[PDB]
Amino acid sequence: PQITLWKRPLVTIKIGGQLKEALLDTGADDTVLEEMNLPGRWKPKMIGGIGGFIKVRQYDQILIEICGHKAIGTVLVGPTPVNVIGRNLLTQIGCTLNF
Amino acid sequence: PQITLWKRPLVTIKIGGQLKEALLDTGADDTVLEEMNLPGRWKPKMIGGIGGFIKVRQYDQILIEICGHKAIGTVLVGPTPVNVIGRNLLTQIGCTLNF
Ligand SMILES: CC(C)CN(C[C@@H](O)[C@H](Cc1ccccc1)NC(=O)O[C@H]1CO[C@H]2OCC[C@H]21)S(=O)(=O)c1ccc2ncsc2c1
Repeated sequence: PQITLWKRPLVTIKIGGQLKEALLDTGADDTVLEEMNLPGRWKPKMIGGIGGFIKVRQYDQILIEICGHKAIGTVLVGPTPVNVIGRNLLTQIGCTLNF
Repeated sequence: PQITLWKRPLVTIKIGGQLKEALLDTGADDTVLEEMNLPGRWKPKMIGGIGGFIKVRQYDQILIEICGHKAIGTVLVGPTPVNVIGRNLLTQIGCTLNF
């Protein structure tokens, strides 16, 4: 689809078999989701945003469907203010900016 | 133009007589620019993201040219690590997400 930006670009995602809402975020290198339970192993990591750094659990090679498009990649889980879909998965679903 | 997301979507902007690099950021409600000494009145604001909040100065009706496309709107100035072009201006240059 073509998504205009007068509203937040929020979409439904499926991860771990659960549905969630997430923000298509071209300013995010990585995908960061709010606290949740995810199966499989993970490694602790740090990520920095506009306000500083937070601790996150890094899950590798996670299946995640974004607005009907499938991706498999790294997902960070931690105290983010909003579920954000970052460029590591936006590229997988073929997302571009156009003007 | 069409901008793929393999790398950060950095573009050249012109604001306050200065050229700068900034992110086309669909995850940003507002536009947030690195510290710069703009003239005119402003009002304080707090914006939150990953890591917490930062204090910024809100300037209204600021002229900003984004990759050759003129716009005018609210610009927030503060200790952000990156120049961020938010949705308030992306809509003005006709920017969409497409996949
Ligand atoms: C978190 C989202 C919802 C909101 N942000 C926008 C998002 O694109 C930020 C932009 C950014 C900030 C600092 C350095 C690089 C890029 N990216 C981000 O945090 O990415 C994380 C995850 O991947 C990593 O790569 C990049 C950094 C890591 S924001 O900056 O906090 C914001 C902007 C306007 C605004 N107006 C009212 S609130 C408000 C809040």
